[PDB]
Amino acid sequence: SPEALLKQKLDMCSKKGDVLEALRLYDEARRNGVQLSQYHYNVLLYVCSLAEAATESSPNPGLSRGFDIFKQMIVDKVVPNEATFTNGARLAVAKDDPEMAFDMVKQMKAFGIQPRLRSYGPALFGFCRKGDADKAYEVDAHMVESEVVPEEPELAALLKVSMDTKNADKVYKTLQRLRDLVRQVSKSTFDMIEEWFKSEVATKTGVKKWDVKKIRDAVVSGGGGWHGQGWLGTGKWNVKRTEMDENGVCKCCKEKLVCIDINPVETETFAASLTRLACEREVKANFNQFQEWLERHGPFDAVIDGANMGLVNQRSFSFFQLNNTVQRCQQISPSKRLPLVILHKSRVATYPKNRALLEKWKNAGALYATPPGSNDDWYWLYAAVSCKCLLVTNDEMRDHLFQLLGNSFFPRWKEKHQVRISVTREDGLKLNMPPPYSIVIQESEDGTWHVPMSVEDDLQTSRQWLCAKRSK
Ligand SMILES: *C1=CC(=O)c2cccc(O)c2C1=O
Ligand SMILES: [Cl-]
Ligand SMILES: [Cl-]
Ligand SMILES: [Mn+2]
Ligand SMILES: [Zn+2]
Repeated sequence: SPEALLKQKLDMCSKKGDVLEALRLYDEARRNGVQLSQYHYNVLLYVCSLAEAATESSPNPGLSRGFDIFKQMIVDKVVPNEATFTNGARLAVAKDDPEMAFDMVKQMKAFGIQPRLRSYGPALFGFCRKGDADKAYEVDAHMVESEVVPEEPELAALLKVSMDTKNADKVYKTLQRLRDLVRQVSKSTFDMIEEWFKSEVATKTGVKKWDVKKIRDAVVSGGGGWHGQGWLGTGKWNVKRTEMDENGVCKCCKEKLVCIDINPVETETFAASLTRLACEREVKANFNQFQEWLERHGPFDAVIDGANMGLVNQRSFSFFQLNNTVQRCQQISPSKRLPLVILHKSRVATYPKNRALLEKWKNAGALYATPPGSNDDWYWLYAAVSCKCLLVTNDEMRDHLFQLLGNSFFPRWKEKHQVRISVTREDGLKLNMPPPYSIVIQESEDGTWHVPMSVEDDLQTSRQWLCAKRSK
């Protein structure tokens, strides 16, 4: 078959990086009357993206024809899959021309195609590299219109280009988007925010007088921890790297950070999504059987990830560590409820009194053994969300399938619900409880900023904050 042969030969072109041959096969296909499909185009886009951008000549046919191929693919009305967007972006990156990259996203839009975050990257990051804030903000407006939500790298580039063009309003807006969407910032973003607050433009942007009641109302309206009404105060910012004490009090300025509530409606929506996700990945009847069991049990004050409590910092499963955690959770329960222990059925062992205790927990309504083949993470997570209670795990809950849970609601929920264990020689096992404040960029009523750095494990490493406070 002619289409199957083209596929065969383009696959070989891809495997060898033979761009001049792929372009001859593409043309030969036009001359032969062979219709290209989604798959054919996706190989061509990949193959074309391997061509270099020409510094010492007019651009090479590889990238030049690649953009013509992308334009023809869209004109044919072939449906893009995830490899189309990825390969389209690789081409844009190779060309290193943000205007042409932005033209690709404009083309998609004009033919009713929803662009992906990675399609915008080459455009946004290209314009930001050139210091062209105006085009960067056009690309940003285009994303907002298309409902593609930026991540930290896009916001960081927007912040940097705003700083470069001395645009204090855009710096302010971008910092609010970082607060809203990212909460805690990477090292590179943290350093960039510090540079902003110490800069001349920051020193010279401000207001001496403002309506304290308009600030008050925006604080109530926003959910807490910010107001969004603009830079306040005047003069130089005193900018220090610092820490919060266990109560959320800044060690530099003594401001008490606030605790931001989670709207119960968001929690309901999240619980429904979690249930849907769990049923897609588990055997539906297994997960449903747990849901039915959970409805008949409780109440619970805590849910334990049994595997994690047994295994964290251990060379093999420690019944001691599991059992010590159960006991300690029961002790902090106001009515001494056993925590709900979630374990794999293969665990539920070798010492008779330990097996007897596991069976006693089960008989007390405080243990569920997840079935053969299951991923027990869905079970303890659904349990803690549904019971609105503490979740005891040292799992960071960020990688692999935890990415399916998103980066807005879930990190906020974790912060309020996750209990982690730590062990010392002097004291043994400790429960580390949720903080009494929210670890998020905060803007106070008087215009003081506290910016938290993102870290892997905030019990291992002491989290650095920026305190930016006007010196007058
Ligand atoms: C925010 C404030 C607070 O006082 C508190 C107390 C106990 C448990 C919490 O999660 C919180 C909180 O998130
Ligand atoms: Cl209660
Ligand atoms: Cl005993
Ligand atoms: Mn697990
Ligand atoms: Zn402070």
